[PDB]
Amino acid sequence: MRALLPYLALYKRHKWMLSLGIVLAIVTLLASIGLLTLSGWFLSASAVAGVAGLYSFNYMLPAAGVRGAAITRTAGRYFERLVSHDATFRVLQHLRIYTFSKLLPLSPAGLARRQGELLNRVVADVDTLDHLYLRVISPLVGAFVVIMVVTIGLSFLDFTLAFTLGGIMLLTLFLMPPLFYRAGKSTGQNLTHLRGQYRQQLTAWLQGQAELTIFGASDRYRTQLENTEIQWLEAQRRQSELTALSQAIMLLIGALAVILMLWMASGGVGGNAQPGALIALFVFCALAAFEALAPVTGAFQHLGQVIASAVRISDLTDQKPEVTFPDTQTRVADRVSLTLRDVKGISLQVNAGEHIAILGRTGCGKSTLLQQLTRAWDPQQGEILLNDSPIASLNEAALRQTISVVPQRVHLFSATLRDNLLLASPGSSDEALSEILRRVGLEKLLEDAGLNSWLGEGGRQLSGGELRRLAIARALLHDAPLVLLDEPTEGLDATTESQILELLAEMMREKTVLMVTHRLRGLSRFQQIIVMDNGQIIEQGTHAELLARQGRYYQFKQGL
Amino acid sequence: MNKSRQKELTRWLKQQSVISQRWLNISRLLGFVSGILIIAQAWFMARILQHMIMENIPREALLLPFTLLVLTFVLRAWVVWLRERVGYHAGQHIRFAIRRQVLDRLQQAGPAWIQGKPAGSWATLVLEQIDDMHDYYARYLPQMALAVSVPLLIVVAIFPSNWAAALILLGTAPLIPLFMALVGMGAADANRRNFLALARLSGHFLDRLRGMETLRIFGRGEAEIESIRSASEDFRQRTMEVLRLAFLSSGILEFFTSLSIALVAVYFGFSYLGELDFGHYDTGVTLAAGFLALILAPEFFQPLRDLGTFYHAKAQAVGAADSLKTFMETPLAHPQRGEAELASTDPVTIEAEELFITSPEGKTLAGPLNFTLPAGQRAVLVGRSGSGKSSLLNALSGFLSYQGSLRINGIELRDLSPESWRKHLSWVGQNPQLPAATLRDNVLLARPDASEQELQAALDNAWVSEFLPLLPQGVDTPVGDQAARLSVGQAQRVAVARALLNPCSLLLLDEPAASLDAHSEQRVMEALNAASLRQTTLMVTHQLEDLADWDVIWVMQDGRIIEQGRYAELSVAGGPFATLLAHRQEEI
Ligand code: HEB
Ligand SMILES: Nc1ncnc2c1ncn2[C@@H]1O[C@H](COP(=O)(O)OP(=O)(O)OP(=O)(O)O)[C@@H](O)[C@H]1O
Ligand SMILES: [Mg+2]
Repeated sequence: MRALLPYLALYKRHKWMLSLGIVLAIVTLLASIGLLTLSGWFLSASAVAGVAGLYSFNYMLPAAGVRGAAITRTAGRYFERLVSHDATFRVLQHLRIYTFSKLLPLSPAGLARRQGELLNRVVADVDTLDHLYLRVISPLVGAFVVIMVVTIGLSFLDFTLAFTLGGIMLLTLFLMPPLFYRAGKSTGQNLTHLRGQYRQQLTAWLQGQAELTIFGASDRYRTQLENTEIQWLEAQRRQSELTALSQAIMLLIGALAVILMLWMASGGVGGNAQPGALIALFVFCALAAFEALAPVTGAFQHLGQVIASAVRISDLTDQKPEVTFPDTQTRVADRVSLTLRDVKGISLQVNAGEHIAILGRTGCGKSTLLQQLTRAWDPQQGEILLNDSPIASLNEAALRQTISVVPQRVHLFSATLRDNLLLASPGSSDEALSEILRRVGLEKLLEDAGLNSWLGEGGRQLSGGELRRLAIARALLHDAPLVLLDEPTEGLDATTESQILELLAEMMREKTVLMVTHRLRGLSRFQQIIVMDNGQIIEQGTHAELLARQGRYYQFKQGL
Repeated sequence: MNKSRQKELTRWLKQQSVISQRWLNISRLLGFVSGILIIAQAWFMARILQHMIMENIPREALLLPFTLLVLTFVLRAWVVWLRERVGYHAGQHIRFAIRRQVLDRLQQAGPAWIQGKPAGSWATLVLEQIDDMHDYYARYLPQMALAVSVPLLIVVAIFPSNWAAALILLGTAPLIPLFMALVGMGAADANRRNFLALARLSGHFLDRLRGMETLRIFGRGEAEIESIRSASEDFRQRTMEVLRLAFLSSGILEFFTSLSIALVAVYFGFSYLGELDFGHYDTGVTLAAGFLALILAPEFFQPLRDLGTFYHAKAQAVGAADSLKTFMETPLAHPQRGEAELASTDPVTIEAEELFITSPEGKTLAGPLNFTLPAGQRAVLVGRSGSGKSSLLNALSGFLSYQGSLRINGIELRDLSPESWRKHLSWVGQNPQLPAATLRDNVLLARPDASEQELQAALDNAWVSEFLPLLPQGVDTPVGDQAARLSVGQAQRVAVARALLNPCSLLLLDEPAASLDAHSEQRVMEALNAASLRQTTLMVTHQLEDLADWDVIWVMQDGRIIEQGRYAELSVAGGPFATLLAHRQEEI
């Protein structure tokens, strides 16, 4: 369980709320054990006293303990629940922040390796780690402390009897949970195998339903899928076949303690040949003490899941980020001139204020040029300079301000239209915010619940043409001297494509625009067109220069 | 009764429980046996304890009551073991039937509806959410039957020995439902909405994780940590306000089980001292009656205190029943299933007259369509994205219902039986899916009983055999989940090989060469151009320059066919096609 150490240390932020919740859980159990033990002794003590001992019994002192044990149990249970639930929501909040703060400095590179379903495990693993306190730590620590307090306090009467009740209770806290976790390991492995095989077969049956029904194979794959459910439901049964045994044995152990207390305390308690009332003290302590052990066997099974979720999160967060940003201080320049040298070793100079287009064919060559221009990973090839200075010398706070990126995949957050644009500029007037929506031709989004309509999962899914316009709105809001266009006007119709290109030229006129495109629309406006294949610039120049020299750009315009 | 969503979902949960009433009745019968064995266990312990404490009898003389006490403990552990294996069966046979109902409905709806949600969204509904209901049926429902059998059976046992001790337990019996009616039921539905906010807060964290690439390039790392902090703290504060009311039920039940144990001890304690002379039946009060009442006083409230331990079993089944109840009740418009059958296997002729294509929810996908495709003539669909091109191919496959007239060889498509109509059909489709196990089974999906020669002929004709040596095991390579071993260019050729294996009357090709390599485009269209001349073909594409030889072109915009004709006349006409061709030729 050494995998839990990075997350146990997260408990230091709330170690008084977390430890109070455990204390209130122990105090409630000792009031349950105390009240029934004191009730059992009071009956036997007053029975043997009889009427003749009415005046000399002193029943006021037990009554003050019965009153206190009922209040302690009543209030302890109410605050056990409140404190331990408050603390569970505080642990989850600090786990979500810790996971996010460790996954962001390695955002593009570390998680690159299906990133869609990786995050559903991350979200589910943080939830499972949140269970370590109430589902695992609180029952196991509470049971151990309750057993010792009973064992210690009950030994002021008879050491032999206290140790044979605590010894039985300590044996089944330390020996019984591990013996059942080990017993069901073989079935718990066969249960995870068949669950992910059913998910694999189900998903392939729903995703390929058009192919399966057309080719007449939908019924015989539903059969194979419903046979994996039968195997899965049998592995689930054998897992309950063992949980039904861990609950019957816990009943027999707690029955053994009562039999032993009835038998062993019959001979004598301490030096007393006939214990009298002390027989019921030990029997009624053995009856109530095994309610503290009820959660522990199931609290150890879930410990295997919490450990498994702990290594998965630690495998991600304990990675080395590919880029390290120096902690220096820089003033963002109003004009950025970008120059590159030997990055399969391409060199280009982009003067401040001029636009540039890159004509790489997709697939034959992927432009990771914009990815290392935003420091997603360091360029092993050579040097990248920003405004006659190395890009690596800029701290992250100023690197972001000096480059605005419109990524090919526009992310629409589950948030209002205002929250999707205050992303770009942290503080923008509610009217200055609304002006950009009109400029980029997104006044339709202003028609109904403008700047308050929920976007994303909650509703209002944006179309491709309207979602490209939103990325440009973010770039225009986030005023940066250098703009990196990552394949804009791709997948859009001719009307929208021409609308965005004219929007790009009119709105971004005093900005250094570096565009990566595989189209040819509107490249006359761009000066110094760059054409490259597999990271090798064939030639370059303005629109007229390429046509005159009859290079590769000339045959592109000829349809060849 | 009650109009809250908590009670409406809980009513649905119980209606699904009649699938395994047989097991929920055995578990109820075994709860009466648990109540009887609890009372017998307490009566032996009280009878033993009286002999030792009052009569001073050595333990060796009480070998018969000790023996009977051990059997009662052994039988109790047997019933507990039996009652939980029976309990599992009740949950399992309900989830099997609900999972079968979800798969039946999601198969009847067809691919037109399954593609409305991601594949992982359906697996959550089928695996996680159906399984979230197991503990409600295996644990919570049996325990809520135990909470009325054992407490009532405890009282009937202590009544003959001492009626005053029976009133102490019985007096607290109606107060617990009384608290529920007043303030407990109100907080139960408020809790149901906090579990929705906790699931909604989990999607706010997943959203910030899915968009870390966007937050990184905008320098919003520190401002989303604060956004996470504020959302988390907002949830906790609102949830803790409700949980102050919801945790009173756990506190009140602990107050009544503490007051009743205290009252039993106090009343019996003073009855022995002579201060109180009521409650017994004039036969005198004994120590055995006191221990029986005191041993059974915790067990009177134990079924109710254990029902609060199973709270999340009900809370997560209601959250699952929230999603399964709407799924099973969303109105779906299934395309009409006919009884007709196509006469021959020759290429079919398609005629559409005022045809409208309707999605399962009811939305119109393709507007008025009027076209005719004589037998054996290849046709091309072109247009912008979202112009309804796939809807026409979905309708011809039988996946979407249509309001107009769409006749196959003079027979309406509604009247054609889908089982036999789809044997005369072969669709390559957009975003192809290889749902078999290995690459030999994906090709042989069209007919598994095919000779090895035809398998090789189909693999050669589709240019799949040329990259087979690159695969480790060859034709027996396992493609795996979503064909991770095959690239999108070479997984697209296996789809072609599957389509061409069987003869067909109509071949539908939807964006076959879209999003492939420059080499896989050549190989796919080389096979599909030659395979389109053997029967009636309807292809959807944006490779407008290659399609100079197809018989007819349908330029489709806004769900309607706005231009028809051959490529020779449409290219130079200057209409909708020329704009599309001009736009396409910009791509390099
Ligand atoms: C708001 C809503 C809610 C929520 C969210 C929650 C969330 C939660 N939770 Fe809860 N609970 C509740 C509401 C709730 N809850 C209640 C109401 C109760 C009471 C019940 C009784 O009576 O007992 C509890 C109770 C409870 C408990 C105790 C009992 C048992 O043992 O079973 C526990 C442990 C828990 C854990 C938990 C967790 C871990 C979590 C995380 C997820 N919890
Ligand atoms: N099952 C569906 N339910 C609801 N709307 C749908 C459904 N399928 C398609 N649509 C919508 O109907 C319109 C036409 O979509 P369709 O997929 O038929 O177009 P397409 O031209 O084939 O698409 P693409 O350009 O992506 O190939 C669009 O608005 C689309 O999002
Ligand atoms: Mg389509």
